[PDB]
Amino acid sequence: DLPLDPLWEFPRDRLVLGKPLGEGCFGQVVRAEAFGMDPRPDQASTVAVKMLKDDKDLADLVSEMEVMKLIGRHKNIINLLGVCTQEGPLYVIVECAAKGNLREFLRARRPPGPPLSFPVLVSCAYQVARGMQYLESRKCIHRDLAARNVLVTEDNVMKIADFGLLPVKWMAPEALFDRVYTHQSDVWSFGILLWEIFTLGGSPYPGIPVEELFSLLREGHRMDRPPHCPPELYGLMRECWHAAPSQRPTFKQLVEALDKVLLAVSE
Amino acid sequence: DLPLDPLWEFPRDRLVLGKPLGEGQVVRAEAFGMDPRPDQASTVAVKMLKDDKDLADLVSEMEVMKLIGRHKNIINLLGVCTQEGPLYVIVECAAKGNLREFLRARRPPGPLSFPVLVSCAYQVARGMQYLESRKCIHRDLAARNVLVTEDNVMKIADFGLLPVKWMAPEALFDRVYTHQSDVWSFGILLWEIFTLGGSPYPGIPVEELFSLLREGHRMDRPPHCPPELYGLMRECWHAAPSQRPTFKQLVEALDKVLLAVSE
Ligand SMILES: COCCNc1cc(NC(=O)c2cn(C(C)C)c3cc(CN4CCN(C)CC4)c(C=O)nc23)ncc1C#N
Ligand SMILES: COCCNc1cc(NC(=O)c2cn(C(C)C)c3cc(CN4CCN(C)CC4)c(C=O)nc23)ncc1C#N
Repeated sequence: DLPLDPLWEFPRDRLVLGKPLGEGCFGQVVRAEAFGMDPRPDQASTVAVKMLKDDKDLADLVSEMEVMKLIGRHKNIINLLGVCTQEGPLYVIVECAAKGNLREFLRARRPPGPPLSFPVLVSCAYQVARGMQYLESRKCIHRDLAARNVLVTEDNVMKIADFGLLPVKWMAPEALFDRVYTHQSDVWSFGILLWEIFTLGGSPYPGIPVEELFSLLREGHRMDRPPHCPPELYGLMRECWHAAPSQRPTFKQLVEALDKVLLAVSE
Repeated sequence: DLPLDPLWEFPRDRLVLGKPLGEGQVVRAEAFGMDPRPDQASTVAVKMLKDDKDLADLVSEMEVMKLIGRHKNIINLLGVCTQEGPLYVIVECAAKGNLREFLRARRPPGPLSFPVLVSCAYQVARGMQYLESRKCIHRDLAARNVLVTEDNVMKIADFGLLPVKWMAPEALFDRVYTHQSDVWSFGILLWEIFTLGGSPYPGIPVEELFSLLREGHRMDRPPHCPPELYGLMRECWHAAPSQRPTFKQLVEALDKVLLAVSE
């Protein structure tokens, strides 16, 4: 069916699929283990596999596979590991995020109230910012950055997912109204994701109905500072929520700002 | 006699000298209106002369500090007094002294957690990266020349201006100092940090050091020090300067260690 890429092709006989994890619009993601991912070739590793689930969905999955090859590897994204393209159905082997998405990770570790110490939360934000800075340098615009689309590994490593491819509460105004997506639009979404982190997985714009959101954004109103959130991190959210994209900080400035915070708490 | 710089001149009537800290000389002091509330007082330090060409040196250092500019992890200039009488050079206060005595005083008898130590190393590396970008070679980087503030902020001192255990070979044998020479010194400073202020090359006479380094031998991994940080020290101690990492690569590497801990 598909061409054989010597840089990525993986032996079908060395990949055994496990239990599915969730159904995605552009396919399906299942657990699996791979024999020989590290070329010891006898040592096994836990991976995830994107595949189809019974069209043009094949073209989209192939498109995502090729984008991942092109974008390259980074610590804070879901990296491609191997592909099976010849002996039947298309498999796209990617890294495993044992702890699921960042949102359910945060909600499940909420104290009974009113593990998730402040440095861990700053670390989460800083890692996503590093990942987004790398994706930007690879000319990648995510268009759907949110805590649900950030995954967590066994070692609390944040990994951005679905970067190689309605949720209006995360969208910048130019994306809400003009349907245009820039890196600065992602920055607005990063501000929302910041708020998600320092609410331990809260729903954005709480209480306010979805219809009032657009007018209240147009009238200069933004979300309030979450409880126990330092003003410096809320200042960062507010900068991400500036109306003009050129006034929002770049992901590079976000990396630096969040690194000063991480260093301030580690001192 | 000294030129009047509107960007830096500070009124004497707002600077009261306190108790000295070490011998030109450096004394504690209090400054009123260092931040333009003008009534608020701040704890500062003042470089001055003792009792010469030492005046020319102190003036030279003052002007170099002006050129290099401000950074979080260096001892920043705050103001100068040059008109009415003796030259004063007002700099930031490092309330906890130098990094070496800071580490030795907090040794357990057998606060200095691993994140704090990595934070110290990372901060010095950021400061050295800035100094390098300002065309500044320190030539005497060591824990004794890193100072600590109330808030545990590392600040490189004496950057605008015999200790062979910190010197790179090209500085030992050719009297040549580059940024990569400082990188070698940073490796020694790393070792100092993760020994909580230990003396380099312990149990070895100074005479044997030069042949030891020529024979490819280096200090051993300090106790409890992770292999990743010792790998960084050893890279800083590569004979060829181009094989040593740059201060930028050191910032990245130490940031990944700081992040791996904080997760
Ligand atoms: C529909 O999927 C949406 C997000 N997509 C993606 C999802 C994901 N994985 C998860 O979310 C996972 C959620 N869990 C549990 C909390 C049920 C997982 C468990 C495993 C495998 N383990 C881990 C630890 N064990 C002790 C046993 C088995 C894996 C695979 O390594 N992945 C997940 N990995 C990569 C991508 C990608 N790309
Ligand atoms: C030339 O560099 C070698 C040493 N020079 C430099 C020395 C230094 N200061 C110290 O080492 C200080 C060591 N201590 C004590 C441990 C005795 C200090 C105390 C103060 C003032 N305080 C602070 C807190 N208090 C409760 C009371 C008074 C200051 C002033 O800021 N500096 C030091 N600050 C900047 C430079 C500089 N430059």
